[PDB]
Amino acid sequence: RKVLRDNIQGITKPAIRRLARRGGVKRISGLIYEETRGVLKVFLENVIRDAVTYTEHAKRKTVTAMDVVYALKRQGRTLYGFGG
Amino acid sequence: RKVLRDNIQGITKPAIRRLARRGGVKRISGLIYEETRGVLKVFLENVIRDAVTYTEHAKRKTVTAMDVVYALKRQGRTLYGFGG
Amino acid sequence: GKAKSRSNRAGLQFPVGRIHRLLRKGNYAERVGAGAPVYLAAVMEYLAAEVLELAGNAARDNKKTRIIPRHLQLAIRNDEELNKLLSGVTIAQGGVLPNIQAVLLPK
Amino acid sequence: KAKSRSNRAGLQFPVGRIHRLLRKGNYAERVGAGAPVYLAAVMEYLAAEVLELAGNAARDNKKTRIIPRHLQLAIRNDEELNKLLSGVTIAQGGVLPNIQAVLLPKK
Amino acid sequence: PQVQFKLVLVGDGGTGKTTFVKRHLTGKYVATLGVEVHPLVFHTNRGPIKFNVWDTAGQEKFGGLRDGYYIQAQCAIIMFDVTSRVTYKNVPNWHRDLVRVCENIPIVLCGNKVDVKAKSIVFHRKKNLQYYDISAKSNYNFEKPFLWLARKLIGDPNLEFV
Amino acid sequence: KKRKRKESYAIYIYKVLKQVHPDTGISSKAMSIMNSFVNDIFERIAAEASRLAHYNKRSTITSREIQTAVRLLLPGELAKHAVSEGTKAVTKYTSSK
Amino acid sequence: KKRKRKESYAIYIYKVLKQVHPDTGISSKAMSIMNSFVNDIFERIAAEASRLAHYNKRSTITSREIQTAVRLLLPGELAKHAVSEGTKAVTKYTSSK
Amino acid sequence: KVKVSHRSHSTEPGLVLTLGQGDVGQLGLGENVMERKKPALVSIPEDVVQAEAGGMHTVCLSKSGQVYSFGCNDEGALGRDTSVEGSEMVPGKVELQEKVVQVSAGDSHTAALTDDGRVFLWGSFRDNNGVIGLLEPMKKSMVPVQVQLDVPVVKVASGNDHLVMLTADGDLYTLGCGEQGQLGRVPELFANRGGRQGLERLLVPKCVMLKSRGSRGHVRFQDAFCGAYFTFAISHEGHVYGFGLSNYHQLGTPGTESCFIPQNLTSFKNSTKSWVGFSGGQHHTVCMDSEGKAYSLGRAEYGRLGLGEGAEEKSIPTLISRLPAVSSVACGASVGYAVTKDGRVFAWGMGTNYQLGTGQDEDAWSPVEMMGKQLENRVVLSVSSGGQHTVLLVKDKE
Amino acid sequence: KPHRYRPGTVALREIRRYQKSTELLIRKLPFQRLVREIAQDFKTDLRFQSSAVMALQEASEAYLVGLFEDTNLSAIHAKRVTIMPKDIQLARRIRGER
Amino acid sequence: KPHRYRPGTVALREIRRYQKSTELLIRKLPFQRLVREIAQDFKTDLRFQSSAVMALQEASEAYLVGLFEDTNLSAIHAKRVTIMPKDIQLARRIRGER
DNA sequence: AGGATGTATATATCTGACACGTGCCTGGAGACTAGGGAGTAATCCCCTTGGCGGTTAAAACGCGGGGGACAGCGCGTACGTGCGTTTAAGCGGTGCTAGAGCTGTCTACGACCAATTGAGCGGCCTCGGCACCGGGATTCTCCAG
DNA sequence: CTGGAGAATCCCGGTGCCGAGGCCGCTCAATTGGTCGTAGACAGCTCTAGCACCGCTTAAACGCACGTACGCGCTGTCCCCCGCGTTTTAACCGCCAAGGGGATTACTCCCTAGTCTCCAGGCACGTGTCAGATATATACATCCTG
Repeated sequence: RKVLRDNIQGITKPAIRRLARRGGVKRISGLIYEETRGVLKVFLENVIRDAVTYTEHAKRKTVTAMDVVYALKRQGRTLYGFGG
Repeated sequence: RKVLRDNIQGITKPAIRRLARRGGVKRISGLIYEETRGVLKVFLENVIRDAVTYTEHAKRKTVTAMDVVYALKRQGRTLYGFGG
Repeated sequence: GKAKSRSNRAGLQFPVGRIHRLLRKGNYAERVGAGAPVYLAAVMEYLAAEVLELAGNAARDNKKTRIIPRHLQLAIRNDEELNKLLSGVTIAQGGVLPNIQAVLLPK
Repeated sequence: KAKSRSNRAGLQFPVGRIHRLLRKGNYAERVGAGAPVYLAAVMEYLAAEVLELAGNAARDNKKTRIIPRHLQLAIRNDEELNKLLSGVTIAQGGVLPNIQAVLLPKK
Repeated sequence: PQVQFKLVLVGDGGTGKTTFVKRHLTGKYVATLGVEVHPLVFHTNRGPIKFNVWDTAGQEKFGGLRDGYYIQAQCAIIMFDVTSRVTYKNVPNWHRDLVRVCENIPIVLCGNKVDVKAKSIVFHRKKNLQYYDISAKSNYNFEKPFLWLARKLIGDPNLEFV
Repeated sequence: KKRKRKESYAIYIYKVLKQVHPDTGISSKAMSIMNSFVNDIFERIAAEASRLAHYNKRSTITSREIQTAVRLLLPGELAKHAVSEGTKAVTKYTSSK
Repeated sequence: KKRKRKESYAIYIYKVLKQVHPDTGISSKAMSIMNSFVNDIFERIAAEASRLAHYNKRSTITSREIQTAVRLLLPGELAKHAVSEGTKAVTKYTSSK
Repeated sequence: KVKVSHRSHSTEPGLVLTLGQGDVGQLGLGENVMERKKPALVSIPEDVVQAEAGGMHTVCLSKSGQVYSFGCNDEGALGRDTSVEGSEMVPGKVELQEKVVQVSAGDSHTAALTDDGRVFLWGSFRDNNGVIGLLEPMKKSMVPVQVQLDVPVVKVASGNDHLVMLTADGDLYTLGCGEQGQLGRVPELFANRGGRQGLERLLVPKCVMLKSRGSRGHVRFQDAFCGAYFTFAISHEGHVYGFGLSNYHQLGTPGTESCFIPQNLTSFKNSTKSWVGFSGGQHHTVCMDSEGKAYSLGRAEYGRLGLGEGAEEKSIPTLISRLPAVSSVACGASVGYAVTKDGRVFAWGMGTNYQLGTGQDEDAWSPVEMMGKQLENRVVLSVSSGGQHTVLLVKDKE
Repeated sequence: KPHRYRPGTVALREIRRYQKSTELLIRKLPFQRLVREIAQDFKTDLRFQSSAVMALQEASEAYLVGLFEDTNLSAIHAKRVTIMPKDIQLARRIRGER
Repeated sequence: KPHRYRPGTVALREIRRYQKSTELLIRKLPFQRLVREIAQDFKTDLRFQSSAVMALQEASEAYLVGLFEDTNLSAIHAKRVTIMPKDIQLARRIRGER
């Protein structure tokens, strides 16, 4: 398996705008996109670390939807519609 | 015994200023004092309701420090130093 | 005599026996009272009924006969008490309430 | 003679007391032998980690004794302990000295 | 009938021991000691040999089990860093302790982190322990140590490591 | 060979839905969200009842503990109506017992 | 007659303090805060281990559960060092029996 | 400025003789001399008033103040430019323009103390996991460096991987590895490279805060010694405090636990005599008292203790009855020495290093005198030993 | 002619004074009266421990100091050094309160 | 001349569009690649259930949308209609994430 | 630079809150037995990963321009500072008794176990919701007038 | 302020297919029934601590006056972001194939629960002797005119 690199740029500029539109933002500065990518990366690192911790505890090689749901729940971000 | 009234005014303008200074505030608007009292009233209503509920469940008539600690902890405001 | 479900005795739809077993096996207390599962089932059923009634109203507004996550989200967020209850909850495929700040509108 | 489990584990914290607390706290149907030892080790490590910084703060303040103010300083000046205790209020702890640079005089 | 052996790896820290067992650890526990038996494998033409290796982690100096560290051993490797010669200080002590606890067990002195090289000449000339330059991070002579121990333990002067 | 039986609150949520909205349906994803919601409410109330029992050194989770947990967790009129429904259910259950 | 005994981590906290700071002391309020801190840590780790056992359908809280809870709860270096200390303690305990 | 003086500052000029293993140049006779079973003369351009043996290197201090050094320079223990091949096996002048009065060789480091009271410290420190640096974490001083102290130093004693500096006021400063409690101020939770605070905790000098054992005031030490992994600090009142490794009861403790804070050793607690000297290897300790009698305690294997053959592990100081009155005692890794008050030197312990001056590799369980052409008509002034060699300071007799 | 400090000087002096101390900043008796008044709407003839009111005061002071920290951050964000009610409302709305 | 909408008309139209839809707004494959890249830092050769990545994306988009709502309030509180990085920083600092 | 004010620093000087020692008792260690939880091994199949080609919607880029951010300036008043006056907190003390805490006795309520059966799950099938294409009707925006 | 032009959105009336809702068989989880032990209910007592009240002292709060520095509105500038056309890119879809690994079942044994003894570790009291709180004089830093 090849090592992935430079995927945070896959969160394209228009994708961040659409998230801003759903957030009710009318005008966006050009420096917002890099900040948003950094924030998203921090959030995903925090969630995925806990998900992988749960997975490793279960001795699984596969991160299941329940691992992600538990990881979100223990961060005060309960998620409905995926189990639990 | 007697019923108390209009005690939120006991949270005086100097007292709110001291809380503001400890919070790093240099200049305070004249309308902050009446806005701060409402916030404090809401917070204490939320906390004391749960403490009184814990006391009632215990079948006690005295609100204890542990009742308050549990009420605070139930709101994500853990308080050390009172027997938690 | 035919066995009577505890739900029917309580006048509920939710499973009193299953909830009792979950309480017993959930490491909550050494013992579980007889009336605890009944009370818990009644509360769960009441909350589900509230959410479902609001979701059905939302579905009717959108001219849909079927509840989808969007209607659950609208029902939960348009109700102050349910919104407070589920404040820390994200509903998959729920979207957001239409809300544009007044300062952003034209003119 | 009877040998303390804490001494065997090389710990100051009570392994037996923690074992009883785990067995009685409705945390799980059974508790393993190494669980109280591991948990006591972690609790002792965290207590020592907080106390080392608290004593350093007391020494910086020229105080032989640790008071809640020193604990607050130790916790809030340490990033990891601050994150661990983000939603904790230390009675009589106070706050870290912090004035926004904009508020200071122009000089 | 797999041939298996218990090898005790004694040396000063930071000499490459952890990176020396792992480079043969293809991919258990000494409950008596508290160190993980690392199962190295070397096929050899005579048949497989599995050196169950437990690193004392220096506990032979700072530990309390006394003879327990070596008593189960059937062979030993003494490792030191030939780029930090200070790590030859304890070799005679280890040698005496091994010959005492375990009697006549084969022992090998391995010079790690070797990569001027005038440093390594001195130990090659000492006649008490066999000296091998193992280098590491260069895979230069990382089977030479264990080959000598297998030759002595199995008693065959012509064992190879197919 | 059938798959292992996996339990859910689906049929009961459906019965409640048919009670409140006789002609309305529900999608599978909405049903999953509702099942998660019911499980979350169960977990919250049970955890608060367990804490109440532990705080008062009680080995049992009675309907009193559940009622107090409901009052602590649900806000405003939701708590009042939940307590009313629970008291009604327990009274009816004890009557038929 | 003496009052009923009330347990606390006061003496153990004091011994740890003497280990880390032989000359420094501690006050009563600071002791209460440290006791509450130790109790909070114990409760957090125990509850997380309980969830870990329930998720994996296990009836036991072992050292694996406590270790995973520690990794889930403590941030970064605290988690690493606490895991190391716990493993060392368990290894020392097992070797003596 | 004041001039520091201590009872350990040797000032009698004498000749340096060496015996044992010279694999990495610790004997001082060059490349042609690797092993010397009997003491052999070492040529230093100026008369030497102290000759200290480290783990694998030797430091000789002259009469005029110039520190000479020779031995393994892998971690900079020699504190001089050893680029030229072979300069490690012959004493070369350490380029420290200050006037030195005392030196102490550890394992991969050396401390030189100046007349003013400033410690010059070169080399590095090693823990059980590699090198941890000298004053900056993970960096080693190849040349003399001044240890920043607010107080002058009257003595420096080096174990294997720690340095105990005794100040004029009596305090005790420690730095280096603290994994086995040798520093006396780093707990076990933090002994693994200072834990989160890092190696700045193990490598920046700080006092050994020994509680309020003097009531309002802390204990003040008058002498401090160092075995391989443990430290003995004799207090003003005579009490002997020992912090370090005690798995073989080499600290005099009743158990095998490592003492991570200084512990008043009840084994030595006495009033009819006083303890005036200490020295240890890894697992044994030899100490002398004001009466001139030498005791041993700790591991008993290979005759470390000097007690007659068949002696078992001792957790209390045992008399080495075979010795006459002794003026100084020294310990190697597995050996021990005693210098008689009339100049003779006795040896005991492991002999496979040829450290005993007997000419045989056998272990001497009872103390025996050292002889040789380089000791006849001479008086031994001091003896020091390391892992594999013994450095002797001798004087021509009238 | 009489000595006066320029505006904002004594304010910074106070910020330093109250960020060094740990004392409670609200007066004890008024706060106790406020607590009892609020509690009488939930249950009648309640008794309060001394440490129950003290715990409530500690929690309230910590909450208000944190809220004022957030308000001060919001005010500066608007290029102002003066906190206004709109600043508290922003802090509370972002925190998820109200 | 070609017909043009004034700046902000299409922005409002898009706001109305995306506050009425529920579709995921980040392209699916790039987000999966990002998740797999972040994961390999914690454990090599991890596998993800199709629903595991979907849960992560729902949580991420919800978190970002909620963050942009607080960012918008921060911008408006400063009398701006444009969101800037300092707005995100304020929203996160008040939320307790910084 | 100098004056005025506030704060930090060096003795004092008690005060009572740590820190320790003693006696007691109850809970933790040790020895032992019983059973079931889970660790291992083996099997099945599902669902995850990888690849591959086509379509086309989305992303990226460049343009032109207008409107929004930010700087500057003016000015009005609201806040800070500081003084003098008023009042309520805090302390010390006393007293009453309400209720928290504890103990003892009892019973009824839940745990546990064994037998029975129907409630709910899995799997299968069907067709009515809703999603998706075309085709107009309003809505709204923009600008020439 | 008005009346067209466009562009976008909102309503259709028409198809299709796929998920929701229903049905059927099975099995295991819930219901009955009975037994037993203890947890919680209730009564009674103790005495802790919370409530209440008064008097005296005084630091804190309230109210005022004067002046300023900050909030906030208006004007300009320019540059940066929004909207629109064009091009490029790669996401998405559908399909196929190969294994890794998740999920399950059987068996064994070893670890933990439950008991009974015994005793010593940790708690509650009680005492002493310093670390910290206190008051005072002083030196030093800072701020405000100048």
